[PDB]
Amino acid sequence: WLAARGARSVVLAGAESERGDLAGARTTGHAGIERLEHVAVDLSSAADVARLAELCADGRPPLRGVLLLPQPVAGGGLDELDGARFGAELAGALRGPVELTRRFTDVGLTGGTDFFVLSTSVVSLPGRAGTVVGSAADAFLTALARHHRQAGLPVVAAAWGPWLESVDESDEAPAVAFAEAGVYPAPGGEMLDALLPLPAAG
Amino acid sequence: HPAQAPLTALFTSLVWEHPELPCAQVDLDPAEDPPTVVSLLGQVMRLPGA
Amino acid sequence: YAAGALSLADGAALVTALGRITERVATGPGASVWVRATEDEVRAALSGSQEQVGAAVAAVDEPGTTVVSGDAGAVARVAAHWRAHGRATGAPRPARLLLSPDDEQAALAELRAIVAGLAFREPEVPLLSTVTGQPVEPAELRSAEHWLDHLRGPTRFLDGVRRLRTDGVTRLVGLDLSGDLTGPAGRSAAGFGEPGRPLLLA
Amino acid sequence: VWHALAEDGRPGAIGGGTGSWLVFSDDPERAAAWCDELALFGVPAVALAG
Repeated sequence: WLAARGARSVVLAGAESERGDLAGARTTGHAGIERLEHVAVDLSSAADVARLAELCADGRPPLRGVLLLPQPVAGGGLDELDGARFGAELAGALRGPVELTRRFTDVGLTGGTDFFVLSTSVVSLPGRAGTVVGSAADAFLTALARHHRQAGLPVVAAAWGPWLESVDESDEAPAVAFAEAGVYPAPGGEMLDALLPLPAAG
Repeated sequence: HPAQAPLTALFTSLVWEHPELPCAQVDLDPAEDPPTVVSLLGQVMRLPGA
Repeated sequence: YAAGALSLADGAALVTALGRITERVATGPGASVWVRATEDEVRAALSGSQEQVGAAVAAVDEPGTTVVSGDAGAVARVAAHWRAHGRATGAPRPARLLLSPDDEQAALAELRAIVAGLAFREPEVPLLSTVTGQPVEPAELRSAEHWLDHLRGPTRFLDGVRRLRTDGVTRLVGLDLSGDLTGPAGRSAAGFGEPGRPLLLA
Repeated sequence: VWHALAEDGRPGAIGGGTGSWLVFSDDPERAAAWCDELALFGVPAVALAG
């Protein structure tokens, strides 16, 4: 999508970027991009997240847009959940986006940027059985986004549907469960097209 | 206030998992004086379900 | 008068008669107080020790308070005892019940011929009374022994308001020139019958 | 989207003496205050604290 929208300089900020099969991602990244890099940053660490400030300070053009993508959260209803488990799993679900959003705002990478999008599920608007920690995470990010938006920053929380490209051809069953519940996938590039032009203007 | 967020989550976590039990979330203003408890319970007993 | 059971002339006679009996009570040696305890709790304390005999349950305006009136000596020691048990209590005010069965003879020397001289007629609509908590019959209304019970007995206002709401009264209007009667009406009405059935007070 | 209950926004009655109400709060003074309020209206209640 960034290639289709003509992004000349792009950086990938996550540990997956130097352990996954990203040669296909770099290959589609041959279109429109003039500079492409991977940090292999562990987003759980504030010191390693702060290293991302070099990406705007370096001789490459300055940072102007940010997209934190959807994340896995484990299953759990109200049974098999307690005050020992909850304080571990909710921290794990939020540590990344919270510390990134904080540090980027503390040193002007936020506001020095036209869009800054935080991922959450559309399923978290009414909520669903068996996903308590994920519901809590989406609720917390929905609050944190407004706190910065009211300060004058173009931060937005996106409650997206499932990305069609993320339906693994090895196992459609997570999509089949949602399809019976009446939530259907859509192309991630079309969801980005319907939202990322907006935050500076509406 | 972001630290309130587990309350909205726990409400919806009940609505789909003990679906026979009636419940409601009321969100107060954090800085105005809180209302009389008979007003809170009164308007809530007009909801069947959730 | 509003029920059509009396002419304005009958009403003018009866009020001006009952006023003279009311003076003889109000000028007397006795007193009254409110205590934040219900009829059962106060009527039990009336038996619980011999030292506090000499005052009685004069009104039941609401579930949460009842009025004690009689000899000022009984009123004082009742009021202390409930603050020691931990309830709230009002400051003393004038008497509100007859203080002797001689006073009953002083009233019966007055009301009999006066009441027999009223041009009563059968009610157009149900008249409820704080002497009864029930509809007055056409054979009862004509007796001076009814109208004298307001000075003798408990003012059973709660039981009257409860029969209005058993009998389908949705909305309840208050001619509050003295005693703020819409307040006691709301607090006695709003905890009985089905949940969420309407109740308008004005 | 939040809609005001400007239409029909009146509380109605609490559902009779079927059982007690339990009040738990971060503030003991708030829990006690609502237990006093439910007493004025003839509703049985118990105060709880952490």
